[PDB]
Amino acid sequence: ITAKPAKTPTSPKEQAIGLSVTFLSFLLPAGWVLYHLDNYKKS
Amino acid sequence: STALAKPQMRGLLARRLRFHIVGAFMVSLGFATFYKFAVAEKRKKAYADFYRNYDSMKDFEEMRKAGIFQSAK
Amino acid sequence: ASGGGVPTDEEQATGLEREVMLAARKGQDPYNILAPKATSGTKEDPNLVPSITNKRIVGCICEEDNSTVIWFWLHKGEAQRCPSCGTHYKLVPHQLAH
Amino acid sequence: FENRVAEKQKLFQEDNGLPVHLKGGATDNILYRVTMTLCLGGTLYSLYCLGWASFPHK
Amino acid sequence: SVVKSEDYALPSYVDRRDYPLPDVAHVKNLSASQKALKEKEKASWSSLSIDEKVELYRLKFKESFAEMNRSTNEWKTVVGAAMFFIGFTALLLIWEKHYVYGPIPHTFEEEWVAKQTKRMLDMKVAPIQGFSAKWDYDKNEWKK
Amino acid sequence: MFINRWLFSTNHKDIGTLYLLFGAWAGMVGTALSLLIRAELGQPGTLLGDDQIYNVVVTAHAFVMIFFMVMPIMIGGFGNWLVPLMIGAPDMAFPRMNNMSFWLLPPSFLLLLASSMVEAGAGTGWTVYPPLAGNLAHAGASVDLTIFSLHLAGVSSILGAINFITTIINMKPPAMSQYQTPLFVWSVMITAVLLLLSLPVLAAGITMLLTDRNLNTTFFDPAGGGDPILYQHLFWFFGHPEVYILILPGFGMISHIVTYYSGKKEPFGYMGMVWAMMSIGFLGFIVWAHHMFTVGMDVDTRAYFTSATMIIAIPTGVKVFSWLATLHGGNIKWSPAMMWALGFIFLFTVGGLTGIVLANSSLDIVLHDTYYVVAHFHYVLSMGAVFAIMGGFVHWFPLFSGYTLNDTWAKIHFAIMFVGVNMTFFPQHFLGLSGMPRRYSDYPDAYTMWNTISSMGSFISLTAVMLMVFIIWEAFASKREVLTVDLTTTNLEWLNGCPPPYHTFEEPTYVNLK
Amino acid sequence: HETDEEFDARWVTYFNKPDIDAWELRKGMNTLVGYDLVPEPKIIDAALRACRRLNDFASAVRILEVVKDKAGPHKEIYPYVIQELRPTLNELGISTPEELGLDKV
Amino acid sequence: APDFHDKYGNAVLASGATFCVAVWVYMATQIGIEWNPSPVGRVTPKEWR
Amino acid sequence: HQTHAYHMVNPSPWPLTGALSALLMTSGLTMWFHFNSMTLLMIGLTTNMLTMYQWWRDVIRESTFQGHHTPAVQKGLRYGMILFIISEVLFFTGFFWAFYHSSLAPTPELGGCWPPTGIHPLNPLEVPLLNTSVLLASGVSITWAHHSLMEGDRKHMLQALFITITLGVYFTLLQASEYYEAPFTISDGVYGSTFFVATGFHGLHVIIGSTFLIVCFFRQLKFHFTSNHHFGFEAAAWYWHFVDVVWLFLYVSIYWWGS
Amino acid sequence: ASAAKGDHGGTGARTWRFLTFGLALPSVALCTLNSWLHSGHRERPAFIPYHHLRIRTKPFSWGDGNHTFFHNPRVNPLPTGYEK
Amino acid sequence: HYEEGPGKNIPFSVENKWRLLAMMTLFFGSGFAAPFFIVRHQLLKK
Amino acid sequence: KIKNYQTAPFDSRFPNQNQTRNCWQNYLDFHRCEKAMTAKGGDVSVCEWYRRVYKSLCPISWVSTWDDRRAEGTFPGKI
Amino acid sequence: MAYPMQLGFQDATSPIMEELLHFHDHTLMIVFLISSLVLYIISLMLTTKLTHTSTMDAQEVETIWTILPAIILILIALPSLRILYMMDEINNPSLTVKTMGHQWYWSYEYTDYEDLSFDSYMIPTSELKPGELRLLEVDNRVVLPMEMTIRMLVSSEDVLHSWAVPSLGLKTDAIPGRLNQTTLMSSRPGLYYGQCSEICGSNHSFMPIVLELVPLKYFEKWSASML
Ligand code: HEA
Ligand SMILES: CCCCC/C=C\C/C=C/C/C=C\C/C=C\CCCC(=O)O[C@H](COC(=O)CCCCCCCCCCCCCCCCC)COP(=O)(O)OCCN
Ligand SMILES: CCCCC/C=C/C/C=C/CCCCCCCC(=O)O[C@H](COC(=O)CCCCCCCCCCCCCCC)COP(=O)(O)OCC[N+](C)(C)C
Ligand SMILES: CCCCCC/C=C/CCCCCCCCCC(=O)O[C@H](COC(=O)CCCCCCCCCCCCCCC)COP(=O)(O)OC[C@@H](O)CO
Ligand SMILES: CCCCCCCCCCO[C@@H]1O[C@H](CO)[C@@H](O[C@H]2O[C@H](CO)[C@@H](O)[C@H](O)[C@H]2O)[C@H](O)[C@H]1O
Ligand code: CUA
Ligand SMILES: [O-][O-]
Ligand SMILES: [Cu+2]
Ligand SMILES: [Mg+2]
Ligand code: NA
Ligand code: NA
Ligand SMILES: [Zn+2]
Repeated sequence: ITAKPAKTPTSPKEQAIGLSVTFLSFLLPAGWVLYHLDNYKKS
Repeated sequence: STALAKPQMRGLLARRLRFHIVGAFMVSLGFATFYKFAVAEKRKKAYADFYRNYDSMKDFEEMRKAGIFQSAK
Repeated sequence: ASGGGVPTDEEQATGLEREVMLAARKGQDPYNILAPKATSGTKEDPNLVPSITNKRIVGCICEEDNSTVIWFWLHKGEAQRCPSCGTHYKLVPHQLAH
Repeated sequence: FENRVAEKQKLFQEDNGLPVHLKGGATDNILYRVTMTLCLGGTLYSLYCLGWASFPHK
Repeated sequence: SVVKSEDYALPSYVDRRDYPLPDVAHVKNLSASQKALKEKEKASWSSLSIDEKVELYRLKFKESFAEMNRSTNEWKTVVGAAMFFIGFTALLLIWEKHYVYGPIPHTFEEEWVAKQTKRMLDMKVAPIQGFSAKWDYDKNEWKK
Repeated sequence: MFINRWLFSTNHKDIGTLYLLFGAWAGMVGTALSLLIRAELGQPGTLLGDDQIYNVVVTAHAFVMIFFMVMPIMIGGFGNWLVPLMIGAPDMAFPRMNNMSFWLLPPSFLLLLASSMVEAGAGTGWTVYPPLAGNLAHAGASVDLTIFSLHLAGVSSILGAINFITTIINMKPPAMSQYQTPLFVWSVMITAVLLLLSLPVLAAGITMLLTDRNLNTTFFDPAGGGDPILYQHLFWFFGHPEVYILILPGFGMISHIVTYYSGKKEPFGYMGMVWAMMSIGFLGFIVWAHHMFTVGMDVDTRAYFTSATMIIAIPTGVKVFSWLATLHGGNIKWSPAMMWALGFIFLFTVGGLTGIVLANSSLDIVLHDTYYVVAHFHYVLSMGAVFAIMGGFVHWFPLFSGYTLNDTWAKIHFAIMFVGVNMTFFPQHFLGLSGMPRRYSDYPDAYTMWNTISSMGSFISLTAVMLMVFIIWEAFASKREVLTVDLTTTNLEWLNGCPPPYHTFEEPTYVNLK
Repeated sequence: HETDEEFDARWVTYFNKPDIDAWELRKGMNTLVGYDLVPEPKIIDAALRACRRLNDFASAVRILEVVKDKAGPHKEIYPYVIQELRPTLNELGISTPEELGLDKV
Repeated sequence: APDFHDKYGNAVLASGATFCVAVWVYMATQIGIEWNPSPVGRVTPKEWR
Repeated sequence: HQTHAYHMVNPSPWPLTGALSALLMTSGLTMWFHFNSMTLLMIGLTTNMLTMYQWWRDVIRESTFQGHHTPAVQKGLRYGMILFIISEVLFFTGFFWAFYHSSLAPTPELGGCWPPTGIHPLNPLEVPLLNTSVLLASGVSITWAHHSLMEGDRKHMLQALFITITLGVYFTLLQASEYYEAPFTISDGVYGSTFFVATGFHGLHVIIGSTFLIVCFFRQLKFHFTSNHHFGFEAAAWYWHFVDVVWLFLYVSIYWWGS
Repeated sequence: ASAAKGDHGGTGARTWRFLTFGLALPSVALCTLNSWLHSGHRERPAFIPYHHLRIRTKPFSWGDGNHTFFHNPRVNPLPTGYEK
Repeated sequence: HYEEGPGKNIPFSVENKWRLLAMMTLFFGSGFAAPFFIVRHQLLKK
Repeated sequence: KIKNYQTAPFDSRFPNQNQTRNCWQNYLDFHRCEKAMTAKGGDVSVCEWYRRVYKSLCPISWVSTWDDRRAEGTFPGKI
Repeated sequence: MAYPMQLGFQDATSPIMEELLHFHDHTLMIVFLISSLVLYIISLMLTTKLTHTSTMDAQEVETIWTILPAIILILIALPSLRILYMMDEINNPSLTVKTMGHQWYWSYEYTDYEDLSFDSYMIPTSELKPGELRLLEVDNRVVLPMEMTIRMLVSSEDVLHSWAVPSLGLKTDAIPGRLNQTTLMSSRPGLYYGQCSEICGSNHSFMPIVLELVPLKYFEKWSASML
């Protein structure tokens, strides 16, 4: 396939930001829950 | 210098296919021979050799003396 | 035993249903219900492809019972050829439904 | 009864840009509004009932 | 030169080694001198210079076969980045073992395991091949 | 306008888009449940609780992955987007009923979430066998909310099947016979027949479970003369066709991908592929009791279900070899989508072969309700249905959106996922053969090493799933607009540009009869 | 079905048609390279002379490139074909891709 | 012109490889995971009764 | 402007309201079963009827009043209805499988026999035979209705269709009386379970089919059907023959052979 | 079979009306005769608390939880016997 | 009519990539987070 | 009168994995035989074989429930 | 029992389980060979620049790749079904033992002669004696005579369970209202473990099975002592 160059290029820095935000959005709430499992169980 | 000889120019892909499928077939027979000797027959002989002179009462008495049983001390 | 009182399609069909009905009576197929029959497809005798715009997708079944259909846009102008079998197609643009 | 289909065909073919479910007139809009209000209202209430049934009542 | 979105229904250029002669020329608009070059192409090609021949090729085609078939270093990026994210995953596993997992049962303590091993051997667990078969009941040691 | 367009749609592309968004969200839900499973099992002992919370998680994992992720993506998503384009149709036969098929799924998913929030959830297995699932051992609303969740998903798919069958039979160009429609179109139609015939039987069985639970019927209760094994027959009468429903659209997408990235105009042996998909669909209805080899059935019955299950390898093998023959002589393009399809061919073949091991009732005595089964079905679902989804998504993402993915990121994504799924599931064969049961929150100590590796694998798949979200974001963020696509003469769905207009084929294609 | 000799003759005849047009030239070469063979010199010779009648130098060079490509790893075929075409290449003024530097990546 | 892979390929490969090995070896040996390997050839059996 | 014959439907709210009505009915049943309350359920049943009413109203507007049902569109509706009926056959098939499974292998709790100890089946020669003659007769009258419509005879269409509907109502009233008079109940083991669930879903389908016939009756009164274009009537007739054939299978299997 | 009628000159409204009034409805009228004739109540059987009958694993969601939906006092005993 | 073309045939905006990132994060993040919070809800009952 | 009973032998009427009807039939046969003998002025010892078989095969809780129901008047089998 | 890092089946304790081992070896060789062949052919198709993209005739090769799989299937089904019917054969048991599944433990009934029955519960991890196996030991083992044919009868008094002993090749579902039959014959004395093999609620993972195989005289005295 052929395509145009990006209309709004995403530089390496922007990509590191989108990658970091994306991972944190999965990792932090589940991490919070698993971290506090004991509190939930032996509540 | 000298002219180059005319090489084979037709059916090159089909020729490669034929040659490697026969090679796959001869490897497949070689592996089945290995497998039948390293796994299947090995297992048949381990079981046969184990039970050939197996003494189940002697086996039991060893277990009994080691203390493993609820019903037999 | 048998009076009337039920309308017919001729009396009461409307909209596109009626347009299809009336065109069929004239032997016409403006809404593409039938498969067109091929010509010989030469440059002199090309398959004539009606359209209401200046391009139409053709699918070419190059040989009878091919499962593969060859698709391409046919444009207003000089006849074009199927990229697989070469048979000729020519667009004939027109006016208000086919 | 008389056959009045032609009048309904004129009404529903009128070039007023209305979608078919509103093309009969203001009574369509009322019926639409009653239906969607009951559906959306009832859905919020089902969420309230889920939230209630999600916790023990000793 | 410039390909537009609004051109999708028109015959288009492609460099594909299995489609050597595409449906259109790479360059359709010609300068004054490129026009003169196309006229000279109608006479003997022996009178074309090397540069004129390369230019005629570059009007018709975008990339040559050697160019379009070239290999790349992309595999290095792919394999290295994959190993990075696999390495990242171990950080998640480190975190999980530190903050989520508690102690494992006492049956994995070294002395428990040694006694369980003796007991498994006393009951002759898998004596034909799998476990006790690998113990030498005469020399009181694991078989070599 | 926004409400008109996205809540009131009668457009096959927009509805297809709704299904892809819904399935993607469900896939996040199913992934989290899969990680909770493997966190529980990743070290010996108890992490979350006893088997009740654990099997609520297992049950939801299965329902979400099957009914809210694979089926909506393959059938609702790819089927709605591609089927009308691939036959030159202006939309589906029933464009407004099509929209209700979609809008029944968020309610269905809400009922499943509700079931896990009330009481102690439905800790039943996705098979929902009684008496565990009846009103004494699972008192309260959770199991009934599960049953109603299934009823809505079942209505959604039955109406969808009717819509797909009618569209594919009735809305091709008049010159196009059924034997000139692409293989993906065939795979959807055959999938739709299977849905039509199988889901009403599921619906009858779960309805009988509902009435045993709430109206004092005793279909499955021996005190009234009923039979727990009757439920198992009715469920698997649906449940075996359901796994062919889960793979057939995948087979069709694989045929198209392998043909495309081999640079071929057509798959090898088209009529053989049609024959094979129909044969699989038919044999898929006469083999259900191979899910019941340990229930106490007569030996002749076991012998029949053994042999009829094994014969399905023959048409399936024709498809695998025909894919290999499509590669043969191709101008191979090593695109990310081609990697998914190649992984599919090999890893679906492995899981199909362990299915054949399991078809032998004698051996299945020992393998049944062990992780050997879990390994089999994740080779064909995590490395089969899912690989065809990922291959299809990367290949057609530019058609649906008008934008290109970054191919290097997509290859990185493939490599990570490939390592993670094999690390996850390959060791489960050993756990199976050595006796580890299904649906255990904890295991005897000896099983520790393979469970530890298997859970580490599941974390690698997690990293791939997260990376996938970033890759989709990078595509929409950079806005690289498609220009030219190769091979449009044999891939009609690309011929209206990227993305195609809202209305396509307003003027139908021209195809003559000759 | 037909002999190798009948195949080649059908293809030599195809390209020798005096008034072959540009579409027919492209269709012939694009179809030909689908086959499991590298085309005989006498076929390429006829295609090159069709290029000449069509005043298309560039497609002549491209046809030589595709001969090389169709040979795959068999590095001996292309220099043999070029050897055999040299009198035609000289008579027509057709430079090879290598003589034009178009074999450089 | 040299693309991203010409410029940074060697370094991504080398660094990804080295980081991946180091962190998995660390996770596998240094944080108390119980692999539960075979006792064969490793454990001295001890009286239990 | 299109130049194919298929129907592009205006964007509609009823898929959404039908789907929410399904949520409200199923969560309503849950609340009724487990939280002693009928409110959600009645809301769902109301929105469900509203949805059906407006949706099929619109289909009539689109066809009779707007003319979108070309022959190609009609052919599609034909397939759709056939496929819908096939799905309903397979639904009943699961209940017949349950019935045969339990009655062909009666368990010790039943006395090891069928009919179970303590069950006194209805006499299949009394009201069940009457029900059979009724539905069979309605199959004959609906066919007379069909032929009258094709021959353009408005009065005899209406008369035959009215006779058909009266018979459907008769069946329903007879069945409701038999339910009340039956000495066994749905809680009487697997006999009562299979009996009332299978005949109960059949009776629901009789009520749906009768409603569909009544819709055709009022549409006929308003001259909607032509002598050649009347697919709603054909669909209602196909559905009516399906309800008839299911009865015959129930009669032979459960009332007669299972007695 | 051929039943034992005949006709088949063609298929028409008139023939199906003939069948409706000359065969179908007279059949209904005859079975209506047969049924409402063998009508009348029959002696309800002795009550035996069989454990496979009068099942109650959960209260019914109406009434007092112990009555079936179309409970008939004359012929439907409760788990504890007939109503009084 | 409706808007046609890249970025316009979808129920969410891609006009600003950072707002897109936030929308996609909430969308996929809420799906992934939900089972952890349901597990927590169930443990916090009993 | 043929004893050295060890356990219930293979019975060709019940050759399959599901043995429920084997237990049930021998339970009925024993209690039918006992009723015949108790009445007609005979001795239940002729019923012994059925009693051995059903005791061997039948779960304790099945016998105990069936016994309770015969006592109550609610046993659905014919004896 | 299973041992750490185990790859395959537990060693066979009965002739039938020994048959299954050899049949699995036979089937696994075919699985390896077909899997390997597919992997190899894939790699072959992908490793040449030679092309051939015109239409390919199929019907010739489709004979091969329908016939050879059919033969392979017959070569599996033949030993498969021989074992199936061999397992079904009449045997004349010396002893009948019943097991009833419960939430969450097994009871056993030996009622050929006396009314002997008892409950069998997992040993809790806090009460294991050193050397004992976590989640697998029970308080009251299922003592049985070795080298003898035993009829096991399996049912349940609540939900489904399934009664399994991998090294004897045994798995029989425990269904309420149903009495399922299997046969058991151990070639050796010793201790043989299994686990509940149908999901059955909160303690599904924790209701194991332990058979204790001993000579007939020990079994008889144990039985008398359990009255
Ligand atoms: C997409 C899903 C999918 C697919 C496609 C399949 C495909 C098959 N499955 Fe599987 N299966 C499941 C999903 C799937 N399965 C699930 C979810 C379960 C468990 C359900 C539960 O309990 O929850 C399961 C359970 C299951 C069981 C029950 C085991 C048990 O519970 O004890 C069995 C038994 O026969 C079985 C067999 C098969 C077979 C023979 C195929 C065949 O279709 C495979 C055919 C393919 C090949 C054989 C490979 C290609 C062929 C060749 C290359 C030709 C040459 C090959 C030979 C000559 C053999 N499956
Ligand atoms: C007049 C002739 C026809 C009568 C119809 C009366 C109402 C029935 C409506 C039809 C529904 C059919 C099946 C529902 C299940 C049971 C109803 C069986 C028919 C019936 O009405 O059975 C009655 C019991 O009703 C009961 O329990 C109460 C039942 C009320 C609640 C119904 C429960 C919910 C239904 C679930 C629907 C799921 C639908 C399928 C979705 C599939 C998606 C693919 C029998 O009365 P009885 O007093 O026990 O004995 C008579 C003694 N003199
Ligand atoms: C479980 C165990 C299963 C094991 C399965 C093992 C599979 C073994 C497969 C072996 C395949 C052998 C196939 C032989 C087919 C021969 C067809 C033929 O004979 O070739 C042609 C027909 O072509 C055509 O359909 C197109 C040519 C190819 C047609 C057949 C291609 C099949 C390719 C398969 C590739 C391997 C994929 C499957 C591997 C399992 C005719 O060619 P010509 O030279 O005349 O034309 C060239 C023109 N000239 C020469 C005149 C210049
Ligand atoms: C106690 C009850 C509780 C549950 C509620 C059930 C309520 C009953 C609803 C009964 C069904 C009524 C259906 C009315 C349909 C009217 C619309 C219609 O019939 O529309 C026709 C098209 O057919 C079409 O869509 C036909 C589409 C109709 C399919 C309907 C089939 C029945 C489905 C009902 C749901 C069953 C659920 C069963 C439980 C599992 C219009 O085309 P024509 O007739 O050719 O006219 C055109 C001519 O005028 C031109 O000259
Ligand atoms: C299966 C999917 C999950 C894979 C593993 C996830 C990787 C974890 C990501 C980090 O998650 C965070 O971890 C912190 C710990 O590192 C937690 O802070 C907790 O710990 C901190 C340090 O003890 C305290 O400062 C905080 O207040 C306390 O919330 C925090 O809540 C949680 O969001
Ligand atoms: Cu008992 Cu699982
Ligand atoms: O189901 O395989
Ligand atoms: Cu199956
Ligand atoms: Mg099981
Ligand atoms: Na655990
Ligand atoms: Na009609
Ligand atoms: Zn063509």
